[PDB]
Amino acid sequence: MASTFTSDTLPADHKAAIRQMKHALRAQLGDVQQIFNQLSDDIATRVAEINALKAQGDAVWPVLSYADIKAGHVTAEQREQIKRRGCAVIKGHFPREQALGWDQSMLDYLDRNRFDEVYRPEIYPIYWSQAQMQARQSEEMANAQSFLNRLWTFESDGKQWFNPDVSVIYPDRIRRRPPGTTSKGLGAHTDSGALERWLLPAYQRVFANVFNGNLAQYDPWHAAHRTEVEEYTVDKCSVFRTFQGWTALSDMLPGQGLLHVVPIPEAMAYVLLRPLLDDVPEDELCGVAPGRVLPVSEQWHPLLIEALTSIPKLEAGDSVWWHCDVIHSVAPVENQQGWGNVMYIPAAPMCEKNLAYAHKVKAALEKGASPGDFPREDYETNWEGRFTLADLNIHGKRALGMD
Repeated sequence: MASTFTSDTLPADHKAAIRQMKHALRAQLGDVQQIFNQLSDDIATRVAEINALKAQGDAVWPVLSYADIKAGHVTAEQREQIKRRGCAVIKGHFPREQALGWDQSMLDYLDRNRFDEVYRPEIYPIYWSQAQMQARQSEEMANAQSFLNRLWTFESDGKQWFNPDVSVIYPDRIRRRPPGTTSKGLGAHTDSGALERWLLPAYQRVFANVFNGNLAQYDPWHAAHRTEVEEYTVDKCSVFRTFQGWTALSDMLPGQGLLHVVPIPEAMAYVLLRPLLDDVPEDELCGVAPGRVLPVSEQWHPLLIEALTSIPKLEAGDSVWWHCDVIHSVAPVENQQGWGNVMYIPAAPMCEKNLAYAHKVKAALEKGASPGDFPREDYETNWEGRFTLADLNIHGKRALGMD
């Protein structure tokens, strides 16, 4: 059924593959419209909960204290909330002064190496500052990643899909937005693949209960086969992330062009079935295109867009997280008040796929070169004060697949 249209790599004729995919899946579903209507009603109950919370001024994003994570005192109710909303805010993951200190440390590292001489939001092509790497291999980050990964069912049918207690080092850039920044923001979308979610054999397995109409049996927290997903290479993320996330390096004020998410992890089911309805052109996938993130819009997903929810006010040191299937955006802002500085650090549990990238990460770290999933700029190759292999602690070594 799936073999008639699936492909482990980018199909030579994606439109033809899409057409066959639609024919095959519509046949399997039988009455996709009825299934979609029921799914819409179920998702609507969640949207209602979200609107009720907003009306009460109550928090929508689950909020947990790092203190509880560290002490191992997060309640079952709290864990349940994260599984229901697909996201979380970890308060005081790092002391506020530590987070602010890291931001200043990176700036001093840039000055020391005359960045301005060798090089309105802006992403820095820097990956190996001591602040960035120490944060990544910190006990605090390790504890949070373990906690988050364990919300997933990673063991099923006598097989462990990933090690929740060790996450690979996924070097990313730091973003800094000073007061006065004006940005159009980013439209709602999801990562971890677009067209792949329909054509990759691995995703057909992951979403088997979505595409066969047995939605009641689809669990967004089931890990099976997600570790086998390989994003297409078009003209790009090489790791499996359970959660995307970032740590605040500055306080983040309400309404100042902030991250928003649709706190309904199962919303992806609606996204996957939408292109199968009767008002979609044969060759189209509601905006999806090779080489671009999967877009979510009012045009195609009105029910989902209504649920977009901003992160609450944050203090530097807090971290925010969202399930890999969660729809997210960044609201526009004009003459931003306060700062908007963040450090991207996800949760990517060790597995065959992530170990392969870990080896590449280790090599880049040794040279100070830009990581594989990023542009080849290699600014830090001759920089001083850089974090090196000699600075790795035991957690960092495991996170790099080292002995």
